[PDB]
Amino acid sequence: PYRVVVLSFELLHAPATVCGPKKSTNLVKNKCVNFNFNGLTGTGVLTES
Amino acid sequence: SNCVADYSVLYNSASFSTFKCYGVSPTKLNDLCFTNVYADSFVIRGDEV
Amino acid sequence: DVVNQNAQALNTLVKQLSSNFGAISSVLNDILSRLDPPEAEVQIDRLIT
Repeated sequence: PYRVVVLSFELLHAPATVCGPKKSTNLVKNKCVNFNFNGLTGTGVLTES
Repeated sequence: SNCVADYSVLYNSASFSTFKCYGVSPTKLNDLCFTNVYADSFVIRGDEV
Repeated sequence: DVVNQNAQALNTLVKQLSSNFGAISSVLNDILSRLDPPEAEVQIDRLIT
C-alpha cells in the first residue's frame, strides 16, 4: 500500500487563497517595472486606475 | 485553502514513488501560487499508480 | 469597403493572439511561468507555428 495524494488544484478562476511563502514587495507606481501581480508575469508602467 | 502552502517542505521527503506534475513545472511549484487546492488523499496498492 | 476590409484583416490578426492553437494556454507569460525551458518547447512551438 502507498499513500497516494492526488495534488489537484484549480488555477486562475478565483482570487488567490493558496499562496506559499513568497514575500510581498513595495507597490511602486508610474515606472517601467517588471511587476508580478497575483501570479502573472506582467511588465510595464503602472498608472493608478 | 486560506493558508500558506510551502512545497520546499514537500520536496525534502525523498521517499516519493512518483514525483511528477501534469499541470505545471515541478520546480515551479513554489513559484506559481494557486487559488484552490483539492488533495485526493488515499492509500491503495502500489501497482495501481 | 476598402477601409472595412483592412479593419477586418487587422482585427482578425488581433483575435488570433488569444487562440490556443492546441497549446495549454494562449498567453506566453503563463507558459514561461509554469513550464521548464526543456518542457515549454513543444507548447511555445505550437504557438509560434
